[PDB]
Amino acid sequence: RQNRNQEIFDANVQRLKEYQSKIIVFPRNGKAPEAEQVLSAAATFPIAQPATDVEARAVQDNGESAFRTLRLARSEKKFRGIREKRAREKAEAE
Amino acid sequence: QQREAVRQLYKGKKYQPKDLRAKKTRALRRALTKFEASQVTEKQRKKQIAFPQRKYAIKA
Repeated sequence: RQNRNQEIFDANVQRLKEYQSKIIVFPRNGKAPEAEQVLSAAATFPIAQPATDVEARAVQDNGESAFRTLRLARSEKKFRGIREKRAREKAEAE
Repeated sequence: QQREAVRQLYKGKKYQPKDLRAKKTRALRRALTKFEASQVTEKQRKKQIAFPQRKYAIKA
């Protein structure tokens, strides 16, 4: 697996930091203190779906109407090869 | 008695006779010993020495 997203990089790093903070690790030599184990760690470091926005925000408008954007994006993508063909065939003139 | 005398004759030795080797089973003769399964290459010996499974817990 390879990381190409920084929020996830940071979150996993944060989990590791919490874990290293949250454990105590015995020596190899011993003296074996009383540990009083936990049955699971998924409970204490639960997978946590993150926030995307607080409930409240102000409105702003842009006059694009949010449907024409999608429509002409569709149009540009489906006619990209032909517009490139037009550009190239006028470019290679003389 | 003759068996015990022969054991004391063949004592402390390798290749003692067939009806005084153990009988256990065909498979549990034709198979690996304690030492021979504990035999393991020096690479993984170093591995298990340097990075062994540590005894940890979670409160803090």
